[PDB]
Amino acid sequence: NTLEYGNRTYKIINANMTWYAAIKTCLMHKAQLVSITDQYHQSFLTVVLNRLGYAHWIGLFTTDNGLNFDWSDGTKSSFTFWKDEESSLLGDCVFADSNGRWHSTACESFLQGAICHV
Ligand SMILES: *[C@@H]1O[C@H](CO)[C@@H](O)[C@H](O)[C@H]1NC(C)=O
Repeated sequence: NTLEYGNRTYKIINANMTWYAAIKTCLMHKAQLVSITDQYHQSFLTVVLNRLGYAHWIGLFTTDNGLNFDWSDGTKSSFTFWKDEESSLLGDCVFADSNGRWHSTACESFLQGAICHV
């Protein structure tokens, strides 16, 4: 499913995927697992997620036990949208819940969605 917002094209994937498989699946659709750099793009995706009702992988990850989180598509930005204190602490790869808020978890976990953008 393809959506437009701002000057951005989003693709919403519904498939059983680990975070690594979401990286792959987005690329197979000529896109990249999403980076979320401000409150406006976040609010657009919150509406999308709340209408779908289930968690989607996003392109944020850490290799230093959560000291630093980076976007897989290379974007540099200060914006964060964590659910709570604990959510930044629980794992290496990040998803957005059905209310748009971010959580970290094991990259080998399975979710049924990913958000990509071009
Ligand atoms: C997702 O794929 C994994 C790996 O094959 C499988 O073990 C798991 O049961 C699947 N989950 C769903 C909901 O299809």
